[PDB]
Amino acid sequence: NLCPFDEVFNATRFASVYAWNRKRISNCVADYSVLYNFAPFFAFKCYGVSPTKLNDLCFTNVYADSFVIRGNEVSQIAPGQTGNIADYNYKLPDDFTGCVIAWNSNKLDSKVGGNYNYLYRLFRKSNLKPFERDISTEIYQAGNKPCNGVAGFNCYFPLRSYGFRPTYGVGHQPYRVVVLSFELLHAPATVCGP
Amino acid sequence: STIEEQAKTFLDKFNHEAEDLFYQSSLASWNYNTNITEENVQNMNNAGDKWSAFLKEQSTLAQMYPLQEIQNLTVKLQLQALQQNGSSVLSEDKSKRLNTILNTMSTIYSTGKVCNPDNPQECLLLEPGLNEIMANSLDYNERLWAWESWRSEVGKQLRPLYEEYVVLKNEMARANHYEDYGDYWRGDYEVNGVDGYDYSRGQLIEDVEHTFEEIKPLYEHLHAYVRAKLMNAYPSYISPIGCLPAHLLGDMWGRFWTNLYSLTVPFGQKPNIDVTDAMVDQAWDAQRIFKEAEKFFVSVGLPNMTQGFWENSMLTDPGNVQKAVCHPTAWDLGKGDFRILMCTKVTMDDFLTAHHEMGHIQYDMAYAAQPFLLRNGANEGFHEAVGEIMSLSAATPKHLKSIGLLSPDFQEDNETEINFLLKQALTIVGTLPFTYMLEKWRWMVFKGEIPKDQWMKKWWEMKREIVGVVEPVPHDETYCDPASLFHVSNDYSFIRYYTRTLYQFQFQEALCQAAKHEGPLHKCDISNSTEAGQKLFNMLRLGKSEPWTLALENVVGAKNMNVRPLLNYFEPLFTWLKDQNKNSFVGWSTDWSPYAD
Ligand SMILES: *[C@@H]1O[C@H](CO)[C@@H](O)[C@H](O)[C@H]1NC(C)=O
Ligand SMILES: *[C@@H]1O[C@H](CO)[C@@H](O)[C@H](O)[C@H]1NC(C)=O
Ligand SMILES: *[C@@H]1O[C@H](CO)[C@@H](O)[C@H](O)[C@H]1NC(C)=O
Ligand SMILES: *[C@@H]1O[C@H](CO)[C@@H](O)[C@H](O)[C@H]1NC(C)=O
Ligand SMILES: *[C@@H]1O[C@H](CO)[C@@H](O)[C@H](O)[C@H]1NC(C)=O
Ligand SMILES: *[C@@H]1O[C@H](CO)[C@@H](O)[C@H](O)[C@H]1NC(C)=O
Ligand SMILES: [Zn+2]
Repeated sequence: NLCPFDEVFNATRFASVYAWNRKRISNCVADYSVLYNFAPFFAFKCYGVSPTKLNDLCFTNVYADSFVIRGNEVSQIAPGQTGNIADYNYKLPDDFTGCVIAWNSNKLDSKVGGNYNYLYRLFRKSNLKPFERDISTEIYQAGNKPCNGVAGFNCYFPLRSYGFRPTYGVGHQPYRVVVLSFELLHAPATVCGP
Repeated sequence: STIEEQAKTFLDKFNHEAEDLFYQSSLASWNYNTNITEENVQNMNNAGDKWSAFLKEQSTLAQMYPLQEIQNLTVKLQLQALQQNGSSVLSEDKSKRLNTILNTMSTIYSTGKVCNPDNPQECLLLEPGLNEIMANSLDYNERLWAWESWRSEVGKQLRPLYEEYVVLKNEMARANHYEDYGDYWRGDYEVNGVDGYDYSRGQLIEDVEHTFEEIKPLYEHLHAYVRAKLMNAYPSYISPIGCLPAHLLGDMWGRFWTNLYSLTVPFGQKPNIDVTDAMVDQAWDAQRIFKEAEKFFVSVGLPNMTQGFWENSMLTDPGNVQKAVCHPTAWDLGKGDFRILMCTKVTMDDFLTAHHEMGHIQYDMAYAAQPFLLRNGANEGFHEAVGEIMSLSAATPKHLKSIGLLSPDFQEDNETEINFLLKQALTIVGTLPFTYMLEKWRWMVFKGEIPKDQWMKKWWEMKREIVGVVEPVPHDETYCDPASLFHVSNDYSFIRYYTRTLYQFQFQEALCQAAKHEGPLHKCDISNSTEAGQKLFNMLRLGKSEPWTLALENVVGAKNMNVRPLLNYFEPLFTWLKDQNKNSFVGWSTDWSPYAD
């Protein structure tokens, strides 16, 4: 059984980073070497593991988290990072064991006039725990007066859009990110293969 | 949460929303200026109206946070600039009246036509009709006709509108707690709350007048030399001790004396340096011109142009059907989008303009990391000064020889040096008394020091005394000759061209010292000097985040505008002018007039 990595990397539409998508990978053979030898390749940084010697050991479960951010925010998909993405949308733990994969998707996720499909969380009462997801749409109360569920003074909708246009700079162009988490619990191996 | 914390969250929301709406308006504006259509005018207006409505709404919300309770200055700067009322402090009726006055004056200026006598159909506009006369004609009567007809038929239309324009602008400024509309304009240079770097609005008047006193000796000898040369060309029209007739100065107003070069060139047998033929001989195109300009900034340590710059800019005339506004402009659309719009020709002028416009781009890219409201020059004169010094280095023989456009065998003697400096002074020095005197007149009108029944009387008393220029025809108070210039009838402050001129030579002198340049300042090329580029970049990345006095100190080491670098640049000409005027009268009498007889 070959691991369904094509459904994750080659998806027609990616999720918004605030509602990042997770695909659990189990009971299959993953040629982590066949995914590294692709055309569209940019960021491929692994933590706690080695990409040269990937498909050599065994894991209990492999999680694939996919979303879209702008170019200048790919740096935040790393342990011990701060910013709107790392604090309010997608947070990696300090002891993260996995790989972060990203590539430019300006040809797919941009549109003349603006592609407003992808959102991100701009405000939140506190930072996210590692691998926490917040899809709430509660009006953020910046002041002391209650917001009553509508935007107003010191009351902002917490989600903001990117509006990707193909004429943006690289730092503002959309990037599709895939985060591979490698779990090793007290269970027999389920995912490994050359 | 404190008020300052709410303002930080408010500005956080504003930045992300302003960047999106500003980009859509800039993109729609770009599509029209590169593709002048009817559909693009509407899309430019629709996107522009949404951006202006967003600013008006955010300005009202910004005025809900009291500035006194904010202590972080970078936050106070952004709130202050967003809290600026402007015309929105007046009643809806008075703001509607003012905007109608502004549109009518702009329409009168851009559509004002003058028809030749005995032919009511052979009419000329200012551009290009009258401007061509005032720039090329040597006939005294033809220039007098263009100068007078423009002011008697278009200027007289602007006189009643300008009177009501002053009243409403002063009501707007005094409602914003300014002394008058001139004091409101001088607020661009105001700095408060930074010990050692503060600057008051009234201090600008004192610094402009103080530095201008030091310019007078150079200008008087430039004025005396020009008068003597023009007196040889028009012996019966020019007095050896009088002012220069206003219609014999090179353009419609004498704003620049550039076009007087043919009649005032010191050594008219040595040709100028024109590398245009060498560019055509080497099959240069527009991309080569901007590639060389890109190499210039890279040589001093600045980054290359973005990939989007080469892909999205319009560096050549689209030609044929697709029309475009060919005025050279540098565009900062935000979100990493930087473009240059220019219908570049293979000439030396466009070669220098490319370095000038790309200087604006380097400025925009340097402060792109600043917050949205702080992405601009330190003050109104910084951006244009940065662009000017790029063409200074790029035009030198030392630079043109290093890029293969000027022959190495070509040698430079002191006669070609004087010719170059005189050409520069006609443009740069000749405009300083014009700029200062024009803005002083507007400052005094807004301040109430000049009654309405003495507007034109005081305008020409100050032209004679300060500028050494006399009107060729007596003008009563039905005229409004100041409004006959674009900036006056289009509501633009003018002192920016005075401060920018002094800034650019302070910049150039400092960068050339960092480049270890030896010899006269005007022969300097900062190319290959990463020390000069680093010293300039330390100011460029500041944007508007720091006081302009501190931003200026990063480059030149001084906290204030200084005229000495300007005089250092022109000293070889100043000594040559003083020797030429040894048997001429230096200075001018103010009572002589070409119509006195
Ligand atoms: C310019 O506008 C015309 C009018 O519709 C259109 O045919 C043309 O494709 C446009 N060109 C560009 C470059 O947008
Ligand atoms: C001012 O606020 C900005 C954020 O808006 C912060 O980065 C900066 O450190 C603050 N400066 C001071 C002096 O508090
Ligand atoms: C601007 O005018 C508004 C009312 O239109 C007022 O609330 C605000 O205090 C004014 N601000 C200044 C700086 O004059
Ligand atoms: C700028 O130059 C560097 C080499 O110094 C190059 O790697 C980079 O791609 C260039 N940038 C662009 C936008 O061409
Ligand atoms: C700058 O350096 C380049 C080589 O890097 C050289 O070709 C050029 O002549 C130099 N120009 C000056 C003014 O030193
Ligand atoms: C130029 O220099 C020569 C000596 O090298 C001198 O005789 C001549 O007068 C100078 N001319 C000017 C205009 O400075
Ligand atoms: Zn410019």
